[PDB]
Amino acid sequence: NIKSNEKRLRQNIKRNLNNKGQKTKLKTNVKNFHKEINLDNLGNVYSQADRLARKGIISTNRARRLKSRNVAVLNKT
Amino acid sequence: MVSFMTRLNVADNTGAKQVGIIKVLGSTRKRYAFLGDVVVVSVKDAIPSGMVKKGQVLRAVIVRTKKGQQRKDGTHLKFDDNACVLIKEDKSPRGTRIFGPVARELRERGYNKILSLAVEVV
Amino acid sequence: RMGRVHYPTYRIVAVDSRVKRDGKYIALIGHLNPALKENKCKIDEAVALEWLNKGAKPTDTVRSLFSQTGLWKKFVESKK
Amino acid sequence: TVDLINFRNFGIMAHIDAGKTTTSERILFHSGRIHKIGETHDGESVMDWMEQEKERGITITSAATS
Amino acid sequence: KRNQRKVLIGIVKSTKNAKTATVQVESRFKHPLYHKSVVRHKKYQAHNEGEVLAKDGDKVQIVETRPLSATKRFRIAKIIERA
RNA sequence: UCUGAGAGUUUGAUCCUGGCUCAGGAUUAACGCUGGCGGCAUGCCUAAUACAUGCAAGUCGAUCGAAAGUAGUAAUACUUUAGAGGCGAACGGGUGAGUAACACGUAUCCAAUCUACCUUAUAAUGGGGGAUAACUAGUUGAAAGACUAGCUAAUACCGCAUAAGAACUUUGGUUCGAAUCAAAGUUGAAAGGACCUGCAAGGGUUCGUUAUUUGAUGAGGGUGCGCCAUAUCAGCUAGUUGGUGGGGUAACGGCCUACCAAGGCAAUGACGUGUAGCUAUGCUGAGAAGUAGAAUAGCCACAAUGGGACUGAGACACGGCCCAUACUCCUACGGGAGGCAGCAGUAGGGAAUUUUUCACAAUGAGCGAAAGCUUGAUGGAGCAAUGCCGCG
Repeated sequence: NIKSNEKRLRQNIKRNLNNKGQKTKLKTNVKNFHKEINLDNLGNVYSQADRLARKGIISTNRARRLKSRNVAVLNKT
Repeated sequence: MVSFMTRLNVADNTGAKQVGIIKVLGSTRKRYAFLGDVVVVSVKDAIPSGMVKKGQVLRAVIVRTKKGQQRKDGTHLKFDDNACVLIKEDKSPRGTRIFGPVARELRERGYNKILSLAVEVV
Repeated sequence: RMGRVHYPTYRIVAVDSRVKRDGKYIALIGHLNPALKENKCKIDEAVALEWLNKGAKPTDTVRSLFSQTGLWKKFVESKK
Repeated sequence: TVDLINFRNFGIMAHIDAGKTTTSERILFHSGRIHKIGETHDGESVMDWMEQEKERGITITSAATS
Repeated sequence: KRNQRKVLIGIVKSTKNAKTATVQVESRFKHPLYHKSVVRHKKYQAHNEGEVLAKDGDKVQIVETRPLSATKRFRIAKIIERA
């Protein structure tokens, strides 16, 4: 068979568990954003998106687009 | 409790879909068939991928029935379908994947190749 | 080695990191007859400067014939 | 490998129904405990398998049992 | 930001949907077999960019850009006057 | 410089048109007849039929634990990696079945793109935290192994603080549906090796860390163009056509959803059937052109069959996963294991194609500072007159 593949197979499983944990953390944060809008939560979610685009977990372009949409909809004031 | 001249289904990969009993093996005028009783059957209709034709006389044991019978345990087991496992004058089939539920009150009468190939034994 | 069998030949080909041999290339440096070693070959002397301008580090084995040519003498100004 | 003093090549000859199947099969059962034969520790308590004389003799076609 | 633009001249065929028009073009080009220039025909759907009005019965120029939607990648550029 | 040879055939004889046949080459050609050799290239066009064994991908002990071992009283010098973590494993191979098209090839806009490792140069490398592989004990077992508890290392991972520059936003200057410019509302990065020097504390060499810009490389989208046959395939299609809102998306787009509106294409051959990997090219002809799509190359696409997903720059992945289908194999009958259209090779079919072969010597790719390692990539030899070529 192959040995390093199995090492790679189990290597990213824990990585994926952690990454999906933080992804659903971002998910519940943006859900709290969806419930009602404030400056503080928007800043927190932007701070988290900075880390997530910083890592390879989340594409930088997607984070930039989502933050642009969020600022666009909050600037209705 | 299998009626004479009655159709039934199959519970393994054989290309058979609807087969009908013709005669039951055993003593003269038994008139009823219990679990494990191999019978002579005839295919009513099936898809052409099977290794046998339709209508031609063939040989298969029965696996499922809603009636069942009281096994020695003291608690009765039932089903809702009548199915068969197709064999070749032995205790083994041609089929490679057995499907559906299979009982346990057949090991004493043989057919031990079925239980190992069964996905789950009931 | 290509060409006539039992007669080695090695064109100096262009590859950044991941171009398999005998395929697309950005520029042909020249030719080489690796049977009699004297660095007798025609080169542009500017295509290597083309690599030196934007990276894509050259293959580590063709380095000796360029040492005979002396590409460092025109390359040392890469970081000044 | 090692000295030949321990390595020993033997043989079994018997008339048919003088114990071809019995002697050969049961001796393999007694001795064949290693992956070269390994028959005993995979068939101790299994159902006894007395293959057809022709079939058993064609399936067990071999020249080395070490 | 000097962009290169592809401009095609055509005759408008119809206007069926709001701010969406079908324009027909016919091109006479050498047939590569019998040395006679054959006329090929193309139809193209476009939309109103927001500063000109492409109306039926006039010749227009159409220019390329990003796909706005399905089957449309082109904005109405300029209508050149009638006869 | 390039520019086309005839002959025969219906007839008592004799002429028009007209088919057929030969004189010319060319082949991945069998098989006769066979046959000395040198190079020279080639050697499933045929069942995308299923398949044993060895090879087809590893690498880092100068990132670490950790146990173990040669020499060591001891400290350990050294070994070696089952293991974590780092990189790569998607690149490299062969097949061409389904694909009739934006597949291909060309020109293209990417005012819709992204690309880790390189490129010029910039910004920093503060510390903190706790699991866990491995090891140990046990249940369960020949193995498979799972489930608990204890033991930790690390460039693994999760906060704190800190931001040059970046994103995000507002004002002020710009271009033939956009871009640049000063100011600021918001926000975030990490690590230690290896060595030298220095009593030290520091400092330096260099890998790497985290950030930035030039680039290029790579991938993807649209566009015009050209790129089979068929009328004994006449109408065909309804997220279909259009926009809006919202969503998804490296990214534009009915890509997707909600709301409605009603088309869209077509006799200038759509739609459907046979059929095809495409192209460059091979052969033939004086050419125009016609045949084929051998080796070789580029693009696309597949990978026992059909779907669904994660990984990382990058895959829906020959030998990464899950399920189903179909098949094979092992078994302790408890339960599992497996994917040659990788190399050889087998079985069958087939008139018709080889070695169950060798070196990683050079070069290519991956890892590494290096010793170098891995490589059926690569190169050799084996068989064959299969073809061009020399030569008894």
